Amino acid sequence: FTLIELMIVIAIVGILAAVALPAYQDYTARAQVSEAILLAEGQKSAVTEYYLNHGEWPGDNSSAGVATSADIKGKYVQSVTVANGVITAQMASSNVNNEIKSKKLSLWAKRQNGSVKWFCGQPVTRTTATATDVAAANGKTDDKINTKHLPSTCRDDSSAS
Ligand SMILES: *[C@@H]1O[C@H](C)[C@@H](NC(C)=O)[C@H](O)[C@H]1NC(C)=O
Ligand SMILES: *OP(=O)(O)OC[C@H](O)CO
Repeated sequence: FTLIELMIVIAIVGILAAVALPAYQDYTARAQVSEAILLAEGQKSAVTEYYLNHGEWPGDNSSAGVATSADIKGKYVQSVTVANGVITAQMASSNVNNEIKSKKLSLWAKRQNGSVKWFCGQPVTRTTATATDVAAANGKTDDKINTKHLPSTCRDDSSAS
């Protein structure tokens, strides 16, 4: 070899050092959102029990049997709220992935004739406790967890049934 080869390998070392990284933030965000998925799944039993014994979805955390929304918190989850049978888990505002800062995801259920289908994904809103349909939460600001920061199994739409 010669000096040109050594300069070329130095340039290649620089290329490798300054190589672009994949969107590992998305995967870390998925891992952190898994915590809120588990926390929202925790309240599924209470919400389902109230719906079965009363015929209408739990309007608030109070009659769902679950604690206050601020109390249902984890390392990366700041709140898990139940609104008309829809379990919405909100991320933390700091010490979390920047992609999922202060973002929410919903875990709602639809009662079929033979089962109670459970759907997980972007935030949804049920108007009344007796309503059998859900709709997207609101535009407002970016409170929706991006679908790339959610598991592929947790990307259900508001129209899913
Ligand atoms: C529990 O959620 C119910 C949906 C609600 N009923 C109505 C008609 O709003 C009820 O008031 C709640 N109970 C408590 C103790 O908050
Ligand atoms: O009522 P909830 O437990 O959803 O908490 C309200 C507060 O503004 C942050 O969640």
